[PDB]
Amino acid sequence: ELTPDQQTLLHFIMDSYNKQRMPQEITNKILKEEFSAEENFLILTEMATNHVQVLVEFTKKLPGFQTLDHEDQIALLKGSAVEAMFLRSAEIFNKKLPSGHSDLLEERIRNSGISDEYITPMFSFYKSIGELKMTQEEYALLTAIVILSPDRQYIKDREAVEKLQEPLLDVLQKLCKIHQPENPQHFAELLGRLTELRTFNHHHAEMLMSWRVNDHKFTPLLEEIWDV
Amino acid sequence: DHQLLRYLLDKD
Ligand SMILES: O=C(O)c1ccc2nc(N3CC[C@]4(C3)C[C@@H](OCc3c(-c5c(Cl)cccc5Cl)noc3C3CC3)C4)sc2c1
Repeated sequence: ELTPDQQTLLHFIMDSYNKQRMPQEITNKILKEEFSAEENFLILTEMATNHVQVLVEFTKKLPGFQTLDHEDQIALLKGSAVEAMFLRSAEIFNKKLPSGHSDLLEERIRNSGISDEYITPMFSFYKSIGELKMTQEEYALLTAIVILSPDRQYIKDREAVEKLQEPLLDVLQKLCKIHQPENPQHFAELLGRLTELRTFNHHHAEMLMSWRVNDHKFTPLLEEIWDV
Repeated sequence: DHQLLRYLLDKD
């Protein structure tokens, strides 16, 4: 049994989460454009920039986020972005997409100048997330939880952030005992994946280092959320 | 100077 407040919170979040769209201007490129590495990298750069917009729109609308210290709000976006991005792509790769999209998107990522060192962990993480057979509820809440991690670099008031995080952890723990009745592990299995998810903070840093020594260029929004 | 992030946060 969820409380009446925890039912108000979860509606506030799945409303927030289901506005997350990738425009067709961009999805149509998966199938339409030529297959070359320059073109693949560019398709991903658009995809990234548009999603980073959508992520700041989601984060903005989290309960209590607006109340937070201004320098901390930034530390939260910058610390959480890589994780929130890889979690999203994991939802996308375990979801029914239009015909051919799953397959060709994969092929594009696989020929976009990303070393095999990092392609591998990427797709075995998507497999791993696939097996928890998650719901939109759980994607939304995990994403929300990841964003409001209080233990990122730079954060000045941890307690403030804890206070917004803990409510969401509560709702997710109670949802794991409801919709997965015969397994008390589901919730600690989820939190277990966040460890694997946290490795992409290194993989993605290398992905960029490598991209940059080959004179590739990113949008000014991506440059901001991903710098120093 | 993360102007774009500041901008996206304060908006509507
Ligand atoms: O086909 C559809 O209908 C459909 C619908 C939604 C939808 N959303 C998509 N995405 C959500 C975030 C997404 C893909 C963009 C990210 O990739 C871009 C990216 C990444 C990146 C990758 Cl490589 C994987 C995971 C996380 C990240 Cl940071 N690293 O650098 C870049 C840019 C080239 C510099 C991963 S692809 C997609 C497809």
